[PDB]
Amino acid sequence: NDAHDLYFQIKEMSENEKIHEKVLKAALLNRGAESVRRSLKLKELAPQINLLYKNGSIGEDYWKRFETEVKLIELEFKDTLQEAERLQPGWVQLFVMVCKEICFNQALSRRYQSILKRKEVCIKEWELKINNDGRLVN
Amino acid sequence: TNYEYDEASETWPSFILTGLLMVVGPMTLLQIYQFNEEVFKNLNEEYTSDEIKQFRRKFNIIIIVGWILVAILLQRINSNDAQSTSHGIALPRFLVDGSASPLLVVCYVALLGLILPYFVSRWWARTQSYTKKGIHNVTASNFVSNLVNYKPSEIVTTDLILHWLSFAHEFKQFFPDLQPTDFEKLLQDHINRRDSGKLNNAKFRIVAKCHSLLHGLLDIACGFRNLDIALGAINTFKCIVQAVPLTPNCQILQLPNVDKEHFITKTGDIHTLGKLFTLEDAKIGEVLGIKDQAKLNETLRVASHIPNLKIIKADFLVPGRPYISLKVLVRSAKQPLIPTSLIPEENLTEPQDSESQRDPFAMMSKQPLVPYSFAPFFPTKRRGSWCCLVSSQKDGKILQTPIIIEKLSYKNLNDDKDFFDKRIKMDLTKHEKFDINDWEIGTIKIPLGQPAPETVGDFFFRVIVKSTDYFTTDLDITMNMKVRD
Amino acid sequence: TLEYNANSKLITASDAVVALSTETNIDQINVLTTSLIGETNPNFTPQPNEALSKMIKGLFESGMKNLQQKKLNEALKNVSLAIEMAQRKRAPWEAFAIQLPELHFMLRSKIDLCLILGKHLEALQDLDFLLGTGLIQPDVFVRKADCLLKLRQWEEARATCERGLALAPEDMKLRALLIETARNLAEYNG
Amino acid sequence: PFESFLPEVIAPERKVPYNQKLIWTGVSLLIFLILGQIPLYGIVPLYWLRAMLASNRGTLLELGVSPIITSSLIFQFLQGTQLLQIRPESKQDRELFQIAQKVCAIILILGQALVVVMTGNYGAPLPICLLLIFQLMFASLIVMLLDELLSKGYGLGSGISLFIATNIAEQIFWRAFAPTTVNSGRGKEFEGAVIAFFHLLAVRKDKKRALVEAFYRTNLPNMFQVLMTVAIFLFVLYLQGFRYELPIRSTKVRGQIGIYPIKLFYTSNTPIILQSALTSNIFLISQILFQKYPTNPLIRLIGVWGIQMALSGLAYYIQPLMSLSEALLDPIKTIVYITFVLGSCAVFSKTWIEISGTSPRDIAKQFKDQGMVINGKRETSIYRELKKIIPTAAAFGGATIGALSVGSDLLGTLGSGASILLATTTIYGYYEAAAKEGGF
Amino acid sequence: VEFVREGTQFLAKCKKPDLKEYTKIVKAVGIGFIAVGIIGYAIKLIHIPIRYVIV
Amino acid sequence: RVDPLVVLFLAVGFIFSVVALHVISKVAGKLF
Repeated sequence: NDAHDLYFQIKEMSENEKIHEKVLKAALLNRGAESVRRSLKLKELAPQINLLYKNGSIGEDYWKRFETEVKLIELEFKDTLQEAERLQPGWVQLFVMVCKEICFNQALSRRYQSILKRKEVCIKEWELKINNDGRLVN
Repeated sequence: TNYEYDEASETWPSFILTGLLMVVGPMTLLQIYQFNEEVFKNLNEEYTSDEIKQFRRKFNIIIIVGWILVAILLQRINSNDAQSTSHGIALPRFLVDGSASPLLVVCYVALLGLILPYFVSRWWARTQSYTKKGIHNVTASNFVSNLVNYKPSEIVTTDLILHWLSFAHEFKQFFPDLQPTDFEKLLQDHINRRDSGKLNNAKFRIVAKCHSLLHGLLDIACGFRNLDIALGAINTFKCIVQAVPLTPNCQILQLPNVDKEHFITKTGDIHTLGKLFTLEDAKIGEVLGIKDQAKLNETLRVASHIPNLKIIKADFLVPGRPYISLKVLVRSAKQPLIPTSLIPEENLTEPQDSESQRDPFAMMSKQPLVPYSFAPFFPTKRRGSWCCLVSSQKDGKILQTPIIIEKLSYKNLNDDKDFFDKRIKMDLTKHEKFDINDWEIGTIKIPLGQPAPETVGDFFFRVIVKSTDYFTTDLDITMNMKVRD
Repeated sequence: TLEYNANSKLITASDAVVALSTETNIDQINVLTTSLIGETNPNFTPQPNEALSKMIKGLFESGMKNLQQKKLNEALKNVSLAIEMAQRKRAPWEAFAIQLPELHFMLRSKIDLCLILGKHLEALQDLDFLLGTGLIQPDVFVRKADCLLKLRQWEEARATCERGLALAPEDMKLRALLIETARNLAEYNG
Repeated sequence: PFESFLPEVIAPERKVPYNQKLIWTGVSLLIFLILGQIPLYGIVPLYWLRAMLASNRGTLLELGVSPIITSSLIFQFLQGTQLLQIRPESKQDRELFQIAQKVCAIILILGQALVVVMTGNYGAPLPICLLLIFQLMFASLIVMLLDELLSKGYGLGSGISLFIATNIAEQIFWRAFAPTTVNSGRGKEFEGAVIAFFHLLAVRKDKKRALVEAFYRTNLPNMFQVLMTVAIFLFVLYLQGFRYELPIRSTKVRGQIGIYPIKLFYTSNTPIILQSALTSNIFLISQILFQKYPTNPLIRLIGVWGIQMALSGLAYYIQPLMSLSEALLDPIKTIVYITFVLGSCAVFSKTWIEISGTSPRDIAKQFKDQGMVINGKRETSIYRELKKIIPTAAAFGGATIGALSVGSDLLGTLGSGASILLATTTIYGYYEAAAKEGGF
Repeated sequence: VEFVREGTQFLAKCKKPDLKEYTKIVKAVGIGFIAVGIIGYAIKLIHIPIRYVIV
Repeated sequence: RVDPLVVLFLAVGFIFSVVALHVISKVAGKLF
């Protein structure tokens, strides 16, 4: 459940099949967006995890795994930024902002795209009989 | 000093006799010194299937022997015939000097080296692995890892919660060969009231164990301040304990003997208990399609005994820690609506004493327990419950752990006041047998768990009290705090 | 595995069965690549586009003009096409606080038009998305409660009306909606 | 301030439930108790110090808890002199304080072990001596680890108190149900109380003949003393419930009504132990000086030893009463002993409640800091009211403890009032802590 | 003579425990005390014959 | 750093070693 190794796979395929130069930048922007999303999620979720841990209903080793992930994510982000600097000279002061925008933008995009499937679950669970034109025929 | 053991067996009988007397006597003295009507305790065991019965069936002499030993030892004593100090011990001679000498020391080596550390380590591992709630740690880790990366886009249904439950670790120790897919399929065949074919003794086990797992999931979801998952958890618990799929008109399919192929096809407007009771006695049988009086009485007696709630008065209370108070009226699905104005207002008020002000929950702790539920397909026997959870109305998040109340007086349901019916419609409030002082009104106290905000204004709340065993009618109200200072 | 197209420069997975996460990520990478192909500047700036906004507004106004003409059917198609184009041909790295409010404003008009026309489930789903994406106002709860009461769901209707009254208690329509819901529910049981 | 890397037990990150704590306490107690009964390998005084230090000679536990207790007392003294000037605002300072405690305790263990092996009665003649030193070293190290384990949070409370209570209870049961026998002319007579009573009931079978002999037993423990000790145990348990409660209310956060209790045994453990230590040290130094010096004016005046007991001296008056006979013999000695022990216990309770930082002024300052106030009293009178209760309560508790000790020593129970009182106080503290916490 | 008077006043102002809690107190304390003492006695006893056999 | 079961294991091993040394030194004198 990650978008990390896919970028390396695309890089290895580029190393032999002579793909264009923009696909690498695309995959890199995607990896950056995913990293920022995970960073924000963990930052805003830390206090509730800590409360549940102090309450004594989550265990012990999960807290250590979480604390390790906190800094592993930052290390991954730093590696991505270094790769971005390597790919294009003097191209870091724009990368963070472009990533901070694409994160929220594609988040909204997915949230909106989910409705085409979400629409029929209610149909099935409430046993409606809907004809065409979105009207109700009971 | 240096002792010399007893070699003629002259003293150890008295020692053993007094050692036995001191332990026996007080035990004999101790042995010498040594609310809610339930109408389902009979009809539950009558409709449960036979395989479930066989499953649920499948999965002081010390005093007398001590007295006989006392007798034989006393006889052995009475049969016997018998300056510097000479020390002597009471234990016999053969225990330390004969050929059984290394036996004692090797038994001691064993009991000290191989029994104590092994047992202590095993017990410590067992008690350390388990989480405080009562579930394994791998299961809690999986629940949290699944709730973390959970897209808000996917709507929570029953199948999703079943898919989550199929990954529990406690299901693996029971059957180290099976896979989570088999567990999902078993639970699906249970919910759809289908036969597993060969794995019935596994389906019953996992269904019996599902309870604590769902409790843990509910608690964790309430911890993450997420309401949809907790509500879905309560609904899935209902569906599993009652063995019925979640549909619009389910409260009328949970009844003992109804045929779906008749009800769904014929009627389409009867949706819950009240609309059903609106009809007469013969029309009920004609609609349900059972046409059997001896069995119609049973299904009506079950359909007139599942508890519906109703609010009377709800407001804040401000001690050092705020705690909410509720006044509910546990009623059956048959009594018509009684107005709140007829309440004598005596029951609703609380006595103000020092002991009551110290711990107000003491009065709640006095109410009786609830009867055994009506679970024709849940393997074990379950007691009714009521899980109450509170959230905010400005954003829509759970703000505390859910409180699980268990004690409630179901007195208003008994077969004594059967005259008070809805189909009579002649204003039975002005009846000779109507006594407003007989109907008892339970009480529920919910601590707010969070301090009041330091601002001044109105802040709305929302408390829900859902059932956990039936498909009855529950509460969903909005109350606001008027912080004024 | 994954194959790289020759001329279209699109990545497609040649596997037979794949999970959903990989499909979402590959689609996102395709979108990003197709948009970077169009954006020829090496150092792209988060500044939004102009001609795209112009054509979007043109489509929106051409759909809006059907209301004055009392043409209620084609306006829905026009607004839907405008939203679809603004969703597809607007690059993801563009500004957030300019792509969000335009979408919200167009979606509100679409909701009103769809509810007036006679389509209910689509309107309810749109209102739910609009309420979940971070905009809470008493001009939304009324229409959502209306949709629920129209398509015969009572418990959520009462809950929604109560949440709506829990923010602007001085309203005059929410109380009527709450009264109607209470009566209909007393009929639903009694 | 220094750096160190030493073994230590880690504290639990979450609160431990009651059952695990009880089981760990039981297992640690069983291990400590077994450790004290096994003899050394290379092997070929005052009972008061060995009883109060909870140690016995000739076994792996020869040093006992003496190094731990002396290290704790030394660091208490260093904190009392305000020389370490510890600041509660720093936790690293407290960690350094504890690590210094441990590193000086281990050094004292090593020094005491070397001393006792070099001068002890084991003998001057080398690998055997090395092994004999290593045995005591490892044993006392394990005892220190067990104490620190029980103190970190896995145990119900302190460890030294528990070990002392265990030895006291064991001696009390052994003076009652002893299996040993002593054959002195007449025959075998058990060294236990209940055992000998049942034996004389069985073998002799003469009720009026055997009961009168088993009831007095002027030479060996009998049933009368067991009844007296169970009665005084019940009485001491009864006297713990006496407590004064004053009503208090908060001013910072309203709606907070509470009650502050004030017991009678305010500082029960301190005066009895201090008085016992005083008497033991006086007796020891008097014995030493009378053994070294044959006769001197001051030596004869302060104490003369005879049959061994002190007589015709100042050390003679401090000697406790044996029974009613000596009580009726010399009334002046009994009277002076009673008034001396009562005055000493009272002044000890007073000075200890003054030095411990629990004076009415200190508790009034703590109240003013917390903001609590009496329900029916003003603010500027809290200290004046506490002056009228706290010192009187402390003095009265000391006096009644001393009177109970005198009564126990006189009525002839199986154990002195000091030991039984210490055990009861410790167990009562454990029980009240478990109750106020809330658990089975 | 004022000291015993103040002591009597104080004890009259204290709260004596009644039977319903005195019984629980004596139960807990006696149970703990006997549970410690029996362990002490058994461990002191069993180790005599072993100390003879081994040594 | 140190777990409680480790302390228990050390104590038990210590007691067992002392008992074993005693019994071996005794059987050495008994046999020879």
